[PDB]
Amino acid sequence: NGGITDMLTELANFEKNVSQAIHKYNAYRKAASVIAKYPHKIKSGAEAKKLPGVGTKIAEKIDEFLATGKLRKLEKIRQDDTSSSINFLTRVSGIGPSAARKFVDEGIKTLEDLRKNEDKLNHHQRIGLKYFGDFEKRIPREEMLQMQDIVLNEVKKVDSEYIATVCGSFRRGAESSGDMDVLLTHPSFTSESKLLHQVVEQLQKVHFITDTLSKGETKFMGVCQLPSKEYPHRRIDIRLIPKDQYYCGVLYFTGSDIFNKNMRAHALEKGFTINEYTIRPLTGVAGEPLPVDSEKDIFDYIQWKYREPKDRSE
DNA sequence: CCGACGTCGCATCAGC
DNA sequence: GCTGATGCGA
DNA sequence: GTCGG
Ligand SMILES: Nc1nc2c(ncn2[C@H]2C[C@H](O)[C@@H](COP(=O)(O)NP(=O)(O)OP(=O)(O)O)O2)c(=O)[nH]1
Ligand SMILES: [Mg+2]
Ligand code: NA
Ligand code: NA
Ligand code: NA
Repeated sequence: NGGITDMLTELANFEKNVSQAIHKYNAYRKAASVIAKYPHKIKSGAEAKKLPGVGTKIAEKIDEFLATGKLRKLEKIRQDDTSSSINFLTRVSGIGPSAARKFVDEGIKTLEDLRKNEDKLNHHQRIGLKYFGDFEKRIPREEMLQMQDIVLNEVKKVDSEYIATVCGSFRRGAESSGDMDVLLTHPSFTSESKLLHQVVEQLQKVHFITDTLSKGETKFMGVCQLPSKEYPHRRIDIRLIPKDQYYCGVLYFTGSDIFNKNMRAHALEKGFTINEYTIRPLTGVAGEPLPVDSEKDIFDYIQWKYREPKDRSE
C-alpha cells in the first residue's frame, strides 16, 4: 500500500506546514499508520474505510488514486511555488510552519535565500541551516557506541556519582538512529530538592559538543561530532532527571513514541496515567505518584507483559 | 451537530 | 523590566 | 479529517 501511504503522509505535511491544521496533519498520519499495518492490498476506498482513522474523505482520495495513480489536489499543490517552498523550509530545524510562511512572504524560499539572510534567522535556525544535510543523515550504531563511550566517560569524569543512560532508538537496539538521547541523574537532584551545565561544559571541553540549540536547568539540545574524512555533525539531547523519578524517565525517553502512546492508552483502561515523571492512579481522580524501582513495576501496575526495549517499536 | 484530538522545556514574541 | 502566550521539536 | 458524545 506504499503509494497510498506516501499520498497520505504528503497530505499530512501540507496540512501541518502550509495550512497550519495540526489536527488534519494527525488524522492523515493516523490513517497512513493504520493503512501501513494492514496486511492486504487495498482495492477500494470503502475497504480502507473499514479501518479506524479512515473516513469518507480519505476513502474518496483512495479511489481517485486507485483509478488514476494520483490526486489532482496534490499534483496542483506540488506545482505551487509558495506552498511547496513553505513545505520545504520547515525541513530546517528551528523553522516551523510559522517561520517558513514569513520567510516565503518576503521572498525567502530556498536554502540559498537563507544562507543570504542570516540576520533574519534566530540561533536555532542558523544551526539548522548550517547542518542541513548532516541532520538528515542517519547514525549507524557503531558510531552511537562511540558517542556513548565518550558520553559515559566524560560524565563519570566530572563526578563519579552521575548516572548517564543513553535512551531512544539506541536503547531499543536499533541498527541506526536519527540522533542521541541521553538521560542524567545525580544523588543531589530529586523532586524534594549547575548539574547539567557542568556535564555540557566538559563535553564542550573535549570537542564532542560543537553547538547549542537550547539549554536550561534540565534540558539541553545541541550538536555533537566524534573526533576525526571528518564525521557528520549529529543531534544530541541531554536531560537531567530527578533520581527518584528515574525509571519513568527511561521508559518515556526510550519509547518509541508509538509504544508510549500505546502504553498510555492501556494505562487509561486499567485506571492509571503515565507521564515522564510518574505513574499515578485514577474516577478521573489522578492521585499521588506510586513507588517505582524498576521499569517492570510500571508494567506490573497496568498489568502488561513486561517488554524489552528491544520490543517497544509499536 | 459539534468538541476533542498528550504533554513538556526552552526561546522568543506581544503587551503591559 | 516584568508576565503570559506562542513557536518549536520532540 | 475522523470519531463519538
Ligand atoms: N511526548 C512526545 N514524546 C516523544 C515524541 N517524539 C519522541 N518522543 C519520545 C519517545 C522517544 O523514544 C524519545 C526520543 O525522541 P526521538 O529522538 O525523536 N525518537 P527515537 O530516539 O525513539 O528515534 P530516533 O531518534 O531514532 O529518531 O522521546 C513526541 O512527539 N511527543
Ligand atoms: Mg533519539
Ligand atoms: Na473508518
Ligand atoms: Na523545522
Ligand atoms: Na531526540
